[PDB]
Amino acid sequence: YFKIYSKHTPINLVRDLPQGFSALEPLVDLPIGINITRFQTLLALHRS
Amino acid sequence: LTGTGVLTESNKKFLPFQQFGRDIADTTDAVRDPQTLEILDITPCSFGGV
Ligand SMILES: *[C@@H]1O[C@H](CO)[C@@H](O)[C@H](O)[C@H]1NC(C)=O
Repeated sequence: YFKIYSKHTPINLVRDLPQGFSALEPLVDLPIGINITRFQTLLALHRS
Repeated sequence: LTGTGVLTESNKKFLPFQQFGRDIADTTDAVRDPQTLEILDITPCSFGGV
């Protein structure tokens, strides 16, 4: 069972993580039933 | 989820994921109706010593 919990916070700090408390609401309960041992995030390029 | 209790309109503001609610003692004191999404308190039926 792949559980996605999510939270969006309006912040204004420049560099590091803000210091505070924010609980993550459950977003998606996903029925995959597969083995996961490694992950990789996806970025977006800018072309000019 | 079966039970017996007085259903009253609730002042609790359930979040969208949250379906049923637990009290101080972790008993189901509030429930969300599956047809009309409203919150109802479940006070137990009056108990007395005769
Ligand atoms: C059917 O149930 C959904 C939620 O489960 C609700 O939004 C909708 O109003 C209901 N429709 C009727 C006709 O009761």
